[PDB]
Amino acid sequence: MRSIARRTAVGAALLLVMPVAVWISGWRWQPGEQSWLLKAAFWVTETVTQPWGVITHLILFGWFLWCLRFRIKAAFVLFAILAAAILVGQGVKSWIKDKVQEPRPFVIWLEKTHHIPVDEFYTLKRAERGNLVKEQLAEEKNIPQYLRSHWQKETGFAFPSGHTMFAASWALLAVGLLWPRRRTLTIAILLVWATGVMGSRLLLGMAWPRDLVVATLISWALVAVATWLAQRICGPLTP
Ligand SMILES: CC(C)=CCC/C(C)=C/CC/C(C)=C/COP(=O)(O)OP(=O)(O)O
Repeated sequence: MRSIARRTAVGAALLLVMPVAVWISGWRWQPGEQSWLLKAAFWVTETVTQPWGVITHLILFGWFLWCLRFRIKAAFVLFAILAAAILVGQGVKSWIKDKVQEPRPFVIWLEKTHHIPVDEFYTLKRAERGNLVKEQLAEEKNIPQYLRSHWQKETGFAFPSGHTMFAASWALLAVGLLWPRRRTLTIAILLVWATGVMGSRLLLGMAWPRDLVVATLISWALVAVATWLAQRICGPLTP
């Protein structure tokens, strides 16, 4: 267990760099940003937002099980563990957002520009908030249609970062399960991919580094258990 906590903590440290840096800078999101960088950021984000959220979890689990090389009986358990891992992560994210009631960077701008209180905006039904955001943004035209539609779709609170929990958890599961087999390429790729998603969430005016630094911390604490259980129940990572 001691190892799982250190291993994943090293990977957590590497992901934490990006939001800690974006935090210290005191960077504040602005609209109609670098068009080429926003399309690139959004597509990175598209690897994690549903339905592609399930596809990625599956593709990743498929590659994970393939590396770990478990039996049919163990494979089943490895899926149940990882599925639970990513599902507890998103379940934590919700029973926090609703309690902290933090607004999103696009919402603060959209409601400040339409001189509508952000607190009264969040008083509304998530359905009618999406109805409002579709109608208010249609007046902007400066914002691209891919992002404009993604905004209506999302709405809701910002603290902590859901995408950066899915993505951070998978890069952390890579250090927690594929580092004893020493599969560096996967660990490195998944770290960069998760970091890009964390980057993408700031770039599209959706989250604060506060959400990312806390979301990485939760993903770590959850993965450090999930990978421990996976070792005890499924079997050793190493033969
Ligand atoms: C197979 C399996 C169990 C898959 C799990 C996939 C899953 C539940 C993905 C979450 C995708 C999503 C729509 C998040 C919203 O995050 P957010 O807007 O609340 O957070 P953020 O924008 O601040 O990052």
